[PDB]
Amino acid sequence: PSEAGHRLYVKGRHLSYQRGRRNTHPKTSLIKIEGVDDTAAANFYLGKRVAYVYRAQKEVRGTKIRVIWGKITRPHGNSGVVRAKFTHPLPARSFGASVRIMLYPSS
Amino acid sequence: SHRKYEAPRHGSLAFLPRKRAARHRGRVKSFPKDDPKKPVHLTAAMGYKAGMTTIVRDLDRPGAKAHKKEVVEAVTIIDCPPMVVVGLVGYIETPRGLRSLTTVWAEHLSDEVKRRFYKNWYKSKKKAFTKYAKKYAENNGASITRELERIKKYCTVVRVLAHTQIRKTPLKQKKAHLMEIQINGGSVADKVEFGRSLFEKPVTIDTIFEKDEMIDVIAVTKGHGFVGVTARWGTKKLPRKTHK
Amino acid sequence: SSFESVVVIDGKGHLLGRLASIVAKQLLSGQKIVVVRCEALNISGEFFRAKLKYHAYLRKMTRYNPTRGGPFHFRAPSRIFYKAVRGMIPHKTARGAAALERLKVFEGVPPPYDKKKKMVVPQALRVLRLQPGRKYCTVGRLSHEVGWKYQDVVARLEERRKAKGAAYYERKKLAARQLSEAKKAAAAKVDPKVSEALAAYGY
Amino acid sequence: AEINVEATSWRRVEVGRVLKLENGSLAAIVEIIDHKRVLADGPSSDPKLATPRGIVPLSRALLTPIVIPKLPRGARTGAVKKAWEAYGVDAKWKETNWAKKQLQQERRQSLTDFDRFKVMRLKKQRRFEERKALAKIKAAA
Amino acid sequence: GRLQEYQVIGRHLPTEANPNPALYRMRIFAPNEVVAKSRFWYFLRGLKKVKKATGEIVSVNVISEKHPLKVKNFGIWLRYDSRSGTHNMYKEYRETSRVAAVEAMYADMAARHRARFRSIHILKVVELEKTEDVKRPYIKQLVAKNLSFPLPHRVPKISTKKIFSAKRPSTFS
Amino acid sequence: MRYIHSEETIPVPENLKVSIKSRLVTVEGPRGKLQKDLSHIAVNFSVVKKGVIGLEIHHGSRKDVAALRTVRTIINNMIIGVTKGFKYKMRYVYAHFPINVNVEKNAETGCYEVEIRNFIGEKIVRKVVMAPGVEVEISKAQKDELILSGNSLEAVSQSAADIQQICKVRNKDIRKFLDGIYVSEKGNIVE
RNA sequence: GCAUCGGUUCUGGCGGGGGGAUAAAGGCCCAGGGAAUGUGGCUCCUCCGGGAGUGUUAUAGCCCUGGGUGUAAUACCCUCG
RNA sequence: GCCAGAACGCGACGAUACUACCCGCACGUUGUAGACGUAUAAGAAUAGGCUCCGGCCUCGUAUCCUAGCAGGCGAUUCCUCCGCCGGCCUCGAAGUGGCCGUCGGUAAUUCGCGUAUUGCAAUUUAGACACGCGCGGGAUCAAAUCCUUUGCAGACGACUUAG
Repeated sequence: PSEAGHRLYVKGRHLSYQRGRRNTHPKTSLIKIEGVDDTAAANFYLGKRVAYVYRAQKEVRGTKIRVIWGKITRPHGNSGVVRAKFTHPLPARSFGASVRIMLYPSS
Repeated sequence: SHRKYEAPRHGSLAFLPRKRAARHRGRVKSFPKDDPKKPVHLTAAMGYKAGMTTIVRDLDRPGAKAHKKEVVEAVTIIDCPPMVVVGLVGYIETPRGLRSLTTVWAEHLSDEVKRRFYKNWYKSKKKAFTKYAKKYAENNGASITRELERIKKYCTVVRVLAHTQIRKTPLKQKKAHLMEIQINGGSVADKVEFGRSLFEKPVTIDTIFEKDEMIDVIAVTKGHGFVGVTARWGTKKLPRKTHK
Repeated sequence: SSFESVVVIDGKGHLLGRLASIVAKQLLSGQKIVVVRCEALNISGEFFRAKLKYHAYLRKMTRYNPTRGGPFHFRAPSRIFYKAVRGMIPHKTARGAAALERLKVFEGVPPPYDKKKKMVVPQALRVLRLQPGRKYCTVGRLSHEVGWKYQDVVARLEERRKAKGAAYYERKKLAARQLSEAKKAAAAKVDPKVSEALAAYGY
Repeated sequence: AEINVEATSWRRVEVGRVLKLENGSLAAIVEIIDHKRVLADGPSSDPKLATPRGIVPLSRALLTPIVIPKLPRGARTGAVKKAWEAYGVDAKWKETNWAKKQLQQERRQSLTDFDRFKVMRLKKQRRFEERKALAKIKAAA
Repeated sequence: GRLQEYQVIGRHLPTEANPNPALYRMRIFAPNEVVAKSRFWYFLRGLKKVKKATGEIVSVNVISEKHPLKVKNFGIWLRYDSRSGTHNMYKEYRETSRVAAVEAMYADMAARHRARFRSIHILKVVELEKTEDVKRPYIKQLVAKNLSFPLPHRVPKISTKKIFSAKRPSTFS
Repeated sequence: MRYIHSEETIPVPENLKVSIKSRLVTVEGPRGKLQKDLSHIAVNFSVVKKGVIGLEIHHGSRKDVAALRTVRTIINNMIIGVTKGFKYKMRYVYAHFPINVNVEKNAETGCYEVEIRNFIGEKIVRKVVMAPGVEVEISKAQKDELILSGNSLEAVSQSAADIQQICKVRNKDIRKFLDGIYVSEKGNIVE
């Protein structure tokens, strides 16, 4: 009975920071969106929020799972990459990790 | 500036690592190429070196200066008591080389071989192949007769494990030596059945080799402790009035 | 653009450099790649020029000790392809080392990876990139002559695999025949209005 | 002297062919400017198939199996339109395999969220009948 | 660049010994009506003793093609500079507008002779009136009776971001 | 400058058959079968009339159009070869030392092998192995004549060249020492 | 976290106005003149696809000059929301 | 052919006491370059192919699966689909799949009860790999080093041997 799934977000990957050729700026990060190619499509997800969830070792308040919150700001390039700002810069070891992208602030 | 007078090189770089051998028994690294139209036969043996002596014979070499006259040549004597087959192994081909996948030993083993799998044989319990023997006389060797079919089906070369009878020599050692010998038979079915027949029965060297034919010899040379450059490579000595 | 668990690339018919570049981006992104049949890659140009380029490679070696530090010249087609990929990754860092651990390369089709779906990268296919009239070669032939030993073993192993994959094809054809014929007989039995409803929605 | 040759056969670029552009538009060739570019026009009543007059690069067209018979080269929009209606190009292209497949494409994209639910349930009902039939033939073998 | 044909009208400043000077007209291909005037002065300084500081500009207009949907053959007479001298040239083109011919000629010269835009003079452009006065063979082939030709081995177009196709493409489109 | 259409034709006599598939030509007549693989050339084959073969190239360059006439004569040679065969003749030339030849047919390998002895009074014995399908003979109409014959012109000519190239003089004047086996006339078997 | 604002800024869509040969072209109509990569007819060779010659709209059409409904539409530049 | 053998490359085999080994679940410290439908097996040509031979068809924008307190309790109604076990065949490139049987679950159609209060959002703590622990069942009762000795070996270690 009801063997279907439960997903209400779009999955993305954390590629890199924003950088020149020899300098990096950990303030903003770049994320790869599932299914968008042109920059016209990427216009949909401006303003939405994104979450990065990971496991820890100790437990603080009935949980061993932490979260960092951010939002999408503007498009990037011609291929659909977008920029994002989080309340804390991402840990710089999560290059290639997966993040969740909600749909909260809608239409 | 260039070297004034030229000269060849001292020593050879082909035999480059001049270190003590890793193992005391010689290592056959390649067997003769297989030919599937001959009859089954072994391709190696092993013995002990006794000494040297001198002979005299008459030469048959048309066109030489010593044709049909008496010459004096040196020879060496190797002492070769018979060997005893113990088992056989089968190898298959892989994109990374050859590899073995099965072994099948004989029912009864000798104290000579069993002494090889131990370093302190005196204060031991000598339980080498005790439980393996129970494979025999259990469901009529079912487990034994399945491995042999596997070699018949998958394998492409077969080798025989053999050991010497060191008790028949004047040596003080009692630990036998064990090695492998490849069969160049004619078909995988033939060369596994022939191997089975020779289990726990001696084979003499006159069935292996034959007179006036050419062979190869593998061994480990004599030892010298730790020598200087003049003797190791063979370079000229410096003048008598050299300091330091 | 999608994120699969593991993707299997069939190497036959691709260009060496034009495939390593695509693949080297995926590894750093976070994907997992498995390259199969590297014996059958391609290189643009003519075969003799590939020889000369490789001979000039074989001449580089540390002078004072050829057993340390010197460029070690691997001879197998997978290792040739692997060298190309390692050129395009900062392999001297932990990030680059981690990326390389997400790659596997083989000759032929090993047991775990046959009976799988093999993808194709159309931005590197020879029949789509090169111009008709020019010449090309094959890494398999190149590697055999610089001293690779296992050409015939892999040749006959592949022959066995493709022989097994013929009875399998007949089962697929039989299965398809039954599904198609069942549809023709079952569509008319009981389907008053569902058919037109689906046809209007586009199915 | 029997000869059996099994080779390929493409569709030619001539006067009378109708190209299919990317934005679902049709045009008819009137004169071949060059190897890579041609001059073409499609007059059509349907505002989806009509196209202006201009030059079109051949690297952005598809050769369809329709060809207007005996179209004089360099013709004008008026004369080409007469031949278009007399041959019935738009009517002929409607039933072509490319059209049917193209028509399905927009319908699928138009399914509303509620419609997606209904088609999913409807598919199950048809599937159930098909599953029974397959079992009967498979068991009988 | 993206060119257009201008008519430019200029004159020497009138003086007491010579009121009402003569008027000179030229046809100039240029991207905009600023370089149009500059080209006019450059070509005039080499023919008659007139500067720009001692002259004035009477008019500048745009000439548009008279039948930009008809195909026609062109012949161009030009002169250019090599690395070791000057030479004369004559080439032919087949298209629908005079402006494009100058576009095509500039690309062709820059490719085949490494002649930049700096060193080229356009003596005359004229569209070939009849068909029998075509000389070059690379266009004579393009005006044959009942022309038709297939297009073999044309790659299909695939999205530059759709990696990992699932079947072998085909070039028989 | 690329030509828009280059076309050539080939007439076929009504005594044989020809089939083309993936650039694999097969010709069969009253003397056997021959095969060739033209996968390295981009050509379009087609049937113009009931007895005419056609082959064409579109939008080819100068270096590429050159290869059409080559293909034509290759396929023509196959057609003529199957219906009329080929036949080469070779002659001996020596001043003092006579040349001796032996021709023995190999059994279980089919092909022939020649044997040249006493060349310019030489003590070595040199052996050459012909190609499959060619038949070697010693003439009976003239003296010191060899006769090579077969079905495929390429093999016949290449086999003749092997014999000619094996017999060379070294460290002498080739203007004065004119010894060797040479070719003297090329033609067909029939007519 | 949401709603209503102020400053800076990026990015989409819609309604108008002006200019040039008061765009050039283009569709329909009227008047005049030309040819060919010559339509339909006619003659000639082949039954084997078709090819060759004459000749100015017929059973297809094209080019050049002037005018009409036109203060036509649209492309380009500028501008008010 | 010949020489060395990665001291972080790999295989076959012999004997394995001490909880070191095997089987079942029972939790839960503790680990991970990073599950959330982690679903899709022909080979070959690209100036030619596939096929249920109708002759049909050639751009994964595809096919399969997809409802129910994170998915309860009963009913009408259909023999479809899924899973643990057990028995036979088969699989060696780095060994995998198939058939049969018992058992457990199961909207293709239509209904009847329960959901509230987490208060207007806050990871949907839940997947598979190893590792440490606790029980209760089976099998099993080994070696190595020091020490003495030899000299086919040796600067000392190491090595070939004997007890």
